[PDB]
Amino acid sequence: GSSGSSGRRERTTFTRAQLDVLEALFAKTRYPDIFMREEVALKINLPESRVQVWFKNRRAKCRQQQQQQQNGGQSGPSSG
Repeated sequence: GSSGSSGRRERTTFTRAQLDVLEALFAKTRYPDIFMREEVALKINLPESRVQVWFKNRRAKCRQQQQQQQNGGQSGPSSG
């Protein structure tokens, strides 16, 4: 039984303004410091969390892009 579940969010997707910055920091340093993260999260008006995430969700792509690296292999069946 839903209990409250109240509250209005701000935004779900990143805005050109937010990206332009986020990327700017990702292009200079993939692993920023607390000071850097705080600044942006405070500038782009976003929660330090979103910042840390975007960085992970974005970088994680390096793998989805047929990362040139031989490791081994594995199967991936489906369920019903």
